[PDB]
Amino acid sequence: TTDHYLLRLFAIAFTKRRPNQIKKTTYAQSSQIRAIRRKMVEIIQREAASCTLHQLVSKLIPEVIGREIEKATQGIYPLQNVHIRKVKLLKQPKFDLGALMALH
Amino acid sequence: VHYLYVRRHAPKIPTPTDSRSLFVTNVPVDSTEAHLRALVTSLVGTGRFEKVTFEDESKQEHSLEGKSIIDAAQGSTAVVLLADEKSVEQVLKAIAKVHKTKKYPVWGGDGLPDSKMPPLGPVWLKSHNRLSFPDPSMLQASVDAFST
Amino acid sequence: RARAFVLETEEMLDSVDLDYSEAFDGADALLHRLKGSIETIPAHDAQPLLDAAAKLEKKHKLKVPFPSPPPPQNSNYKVSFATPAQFNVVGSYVAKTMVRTQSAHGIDMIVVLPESILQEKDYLDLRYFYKRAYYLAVVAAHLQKDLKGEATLSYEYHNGNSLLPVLSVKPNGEKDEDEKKKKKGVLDYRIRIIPCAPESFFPRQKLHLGAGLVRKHKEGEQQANGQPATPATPFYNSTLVAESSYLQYLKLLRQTEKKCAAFRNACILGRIWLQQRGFGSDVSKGGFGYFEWAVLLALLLQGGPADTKGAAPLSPSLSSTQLFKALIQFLSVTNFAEKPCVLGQAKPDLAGFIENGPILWDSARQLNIAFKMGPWSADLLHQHARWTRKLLADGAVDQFQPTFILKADLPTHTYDLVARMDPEKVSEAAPDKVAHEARGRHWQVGHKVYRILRRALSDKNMEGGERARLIHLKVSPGFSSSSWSLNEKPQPQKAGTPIEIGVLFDPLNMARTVDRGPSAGPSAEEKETCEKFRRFWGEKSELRRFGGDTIRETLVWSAQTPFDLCEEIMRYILGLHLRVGQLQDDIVFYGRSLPALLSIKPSDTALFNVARKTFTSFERDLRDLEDLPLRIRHVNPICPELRHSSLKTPSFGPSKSGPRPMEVVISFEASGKWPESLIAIQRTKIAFLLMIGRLLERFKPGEIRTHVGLDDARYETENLAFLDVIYASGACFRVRIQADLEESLLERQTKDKTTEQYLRQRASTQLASFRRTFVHLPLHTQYITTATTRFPALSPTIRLVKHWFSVHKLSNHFPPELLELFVLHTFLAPYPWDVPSSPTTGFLRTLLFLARWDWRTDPLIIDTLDAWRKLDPGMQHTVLFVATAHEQSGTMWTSVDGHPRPSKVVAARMTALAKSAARVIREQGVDLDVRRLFVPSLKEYDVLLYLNTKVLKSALRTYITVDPATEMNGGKGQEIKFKNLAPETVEPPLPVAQHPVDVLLKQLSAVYDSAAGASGTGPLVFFRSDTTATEEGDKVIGAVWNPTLVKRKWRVNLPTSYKPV
Repeated sequence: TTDHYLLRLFAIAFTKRRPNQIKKTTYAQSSQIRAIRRKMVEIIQREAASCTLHQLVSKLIPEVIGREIEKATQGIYPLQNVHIRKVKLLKQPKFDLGALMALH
Repeated sequence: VHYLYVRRHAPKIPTPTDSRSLFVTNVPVDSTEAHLRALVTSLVGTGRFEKVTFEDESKQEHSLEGKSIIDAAQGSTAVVLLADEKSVEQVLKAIAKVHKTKKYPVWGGDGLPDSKMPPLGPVWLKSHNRLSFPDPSMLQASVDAFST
Repeated sequence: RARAFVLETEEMLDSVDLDYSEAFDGADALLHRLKGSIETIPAHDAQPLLDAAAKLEKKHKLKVPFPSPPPPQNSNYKVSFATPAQFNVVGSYVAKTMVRTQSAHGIDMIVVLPESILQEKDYLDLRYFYKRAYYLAVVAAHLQKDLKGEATLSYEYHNGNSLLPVLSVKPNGEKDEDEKKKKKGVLDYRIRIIPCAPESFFPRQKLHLGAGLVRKHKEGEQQANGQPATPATPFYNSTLVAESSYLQYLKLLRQTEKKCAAFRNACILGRIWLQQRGFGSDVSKGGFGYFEWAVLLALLLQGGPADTKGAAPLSPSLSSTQLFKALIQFLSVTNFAEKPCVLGQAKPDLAGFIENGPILWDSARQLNIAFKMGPWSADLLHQHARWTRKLLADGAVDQFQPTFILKADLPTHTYDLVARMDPEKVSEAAPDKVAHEARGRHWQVGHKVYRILRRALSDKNMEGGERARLIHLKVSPGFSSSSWSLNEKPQPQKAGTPIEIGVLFDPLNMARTVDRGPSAGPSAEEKETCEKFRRFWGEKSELRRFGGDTIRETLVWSAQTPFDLCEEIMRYILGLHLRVGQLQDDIVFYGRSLPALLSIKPSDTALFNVARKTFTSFERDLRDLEDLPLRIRHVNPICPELRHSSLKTPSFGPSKSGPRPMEVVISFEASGKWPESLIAIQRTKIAFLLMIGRLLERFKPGEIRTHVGLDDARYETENLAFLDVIYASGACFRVRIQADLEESLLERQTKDKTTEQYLRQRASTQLASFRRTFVHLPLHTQYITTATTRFPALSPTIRLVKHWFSVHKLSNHFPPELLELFVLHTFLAPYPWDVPSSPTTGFLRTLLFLARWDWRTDPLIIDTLDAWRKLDPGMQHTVLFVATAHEQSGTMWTSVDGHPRPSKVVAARMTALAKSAARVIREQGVDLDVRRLFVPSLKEYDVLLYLNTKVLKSALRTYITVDPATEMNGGKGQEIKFKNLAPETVEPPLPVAQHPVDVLLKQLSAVYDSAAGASGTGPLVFFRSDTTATEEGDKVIGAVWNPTLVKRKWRVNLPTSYKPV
């Protein structure tokens, strides 16, 4: 992010079962799966490298990112639900008490 | 003494909305339609006056350029629009008479004294109320009519 | 960097080189003749003090007894004058590392005395030194006797050392080849005759630092397990041993200059360094001079690392840049500037690094080079060497013209101390006794006051963190003369000793209200009862518990506007422990526009609580949580009330103020329903803003008032309408909406209408105006807040320079981003000065850099071109070219505002007033006459209109929340309040409150300029004319006609008020 915070986002997405279907298995081909993961990496990076950590968590609370992932990936394959299951801040390089009390 | 440069716009009218017109450079300060109708009324033997077009004023005090010189959506010179060919020819004769009165045999003091509208505190701060709080009634009506 | 440094050092030595004709034959011919003269000087017999007096009372020549003079009840020896044993040269002449100095330089002549004259006890009790005084008396007496009275001679000290009296010859005239040599001013301006001791006469083990070599007291001086009872005298021991080992050090320097090729130019660069630092070999400036630099070069060539390794970037075959930069690095970190005071020591060949004891040592001669090296100048050298190592380690910008200037010892808080030390038993709180008289060489009171300012300005946290309210200290004995005439024995003075206190401050510790102590236990500790605390402080020490759950015997200071807690501690500690001796520094710069709050003036609280905290609660969270057709994405206040750069810090209420309408840009999410025309775009923006205002005016936060209003600063677009909102704390904000298609819509507008051919520059102008006011000010306020946290004086410095531009009527034509980028240059690229911890220091550095900033060839690129310069060689369009990694073209803040810039406009007035303020702060000094620097001259204006407006008394100041004009009673207190200023009508009388000069001048300045252009007080950015409606100003419209109007032919694209001829 903008504040030099390196972080890892692990997102998980389950395939949609389409209404009015009879086939029990909703499998996607491996090309579709790799394309969907590519779109997922693109969407997460594009909506996590533009903002700050406070804006990132203000995005994480109402789950906008999974919504935008579903909205942009339903054209290649519909997804039942997209969650961000892990967010790990790896390195914090600064101690800005100004920004800290600005949050608080 | 403020001097007006008045020419005819007749050699350059292709458009219908700008016929019977005077092209006037170096217009006085705060020059509005009331002062221009007072001008043509102070002129002897002159008819009636309609409207000042192209009044996006560019003199009285400093600037880069005017206000609406460009049409962003898609030379301070006045364009005086008369009523009829009789009115425009009589205001031409009268302003030629006023031009010749600099050497008038009584004296050169018979010209009209240009009375300006002094920009008051209240109208200055009315422009401030235009900057800050215009009328929300007209704002809502205009935005709904342009949004529909 | 390497080849650039090599070529520019070559050009520097080509500039500062010397002439061989000036050397031979001026210096060598008169050296040969003065050698023949000192050879024909004849000897004189063994005389006591009484015979010496009977010899020199009848002569115009007299001796020189240093304090103290020997009495006949103590002087048991007898003094004589033999033939001079050895005549030699010391300095830089025989090394030929001299360069072209304009001021002065003196080649040291050394008259090494014979050996049979002195006795093996003469090193004790000042005996050899008085013998040296009588020797120089006879030498210079017969010198004038043989010179018959043709040349100028005077007495001096060698490097201000009080215990080494010398003679100084200066030529009176000049000829071609005769014995008059005035016209050569470096090696021939002065010649320094110095008596010196032979090699290894007195015991060098006795000449160690650890022994005291004058014996004053004898009872109680023993049975103390060795010799700690005798007070060791490092200065006097080092004087004896340096006089005795001047010649061997000439041999050492000679062999190192032979071994290293670039040694000469290394000392050249170092002498340029010390002369620009102000440092030298004098005892009043730390003693780090040319010989100390050369001997550091020598020891660092012959070692210096811990394992006696020959140091890596100092092989004797290397170049001058490598040697100089390596001495810079080793003086910067290892054991050579402040570590030889606190932590480390040096040793000679084979040189190594040893981490105990403060000495700069030579064991072959038993000598400390650092005997003039006090801790203050030592740490001064440490910061200079570390900062210059950072510079000479940087690899981007050329850095030869930055050579340091001594702000750390001459800042704006240079305290004049007028104190009189007579009589010493009453006129000083510390007794000057025989022990201190032996120990210190007449810098005793200077050393005592050095230590008392350190222990008054030192802080100590509970967690072991040692910080102080100072970083560097300097005590200067002003008007100190190093020369006295032949006829007087000491240097006579009757005007006293003025002390100049110069401090470089810690900025985060300059305004901490607590003066911390030690933790107080059940019994008082040695530090609790020592000379740092309760006994040194007196009544001011008090027990205070902190939130860190630990009691401490602290002291508390009170926050005041026009001065500092440093001023309070300095006046109290000097009036207490030195004497009543008066302290003055009355430089009035904290007296700017003072806000209206509780406990005036506030710290960084009216910038957080008033705008930032009020915009967090309630504005940000409400507009984040509120529900819309299109959800919110981004809210960025762009304001100086965020980035700490408003001229007046915001208080509660003032709708009358300039910077109070607080610009906030807001971005939505991505959508396409926005249309493709500017009018439909911006009216749908107003529709979204309208439903925002509807929810805010319906909700329980309905006490917050809201309204929509147009904009005019962005030209030719009649549909910019922002939400001006007033919080119940009187907190006023401008809310605008920014989408992604507006930059491309103005790209379209710049692209079309190519056929007319004359609209492209104004289309680029409006494009980059949008660019400045919708994304670049957001990024600007982000970066400048993150830098203003780490730079504390940047906020009062931008306040100061904005107030100067406001009283000189310039900040309407100049936008504030340029002002903050200029102070951001002078704080973040502060070379070759320090980062200003003082606001007046930052302001004087701004004024000096603008007085010297030749805007033709040098642009300002800061760390937070060759096409624009070839397109404008005359610079009719841009005067200042300021770039950053933020904005690279240098055009977002000058060309787009579009300032008229011939030689007779506001910008030329800016640089000319900068040169004028610099010149008057040069020839008048720092006093109460800075009202010159803050009153405009109003000269070179064609038509000047004096405007005063329709206001009552105390207006507008009490409603801009500033308090000059004492007709408003109680400005020191909270007599003024603004919850009655929150109006009942947003219609008049709320816009009644504004002042005519601002928007009169604005609409003025939006109709003509093709005829003339004026400066005034109105549209000065983030500024109302309140403080300039006082004795500090007026309202003026000063207009100058453009140089394109003298006469012209009639044409319709004329516009100007013109009359026919």
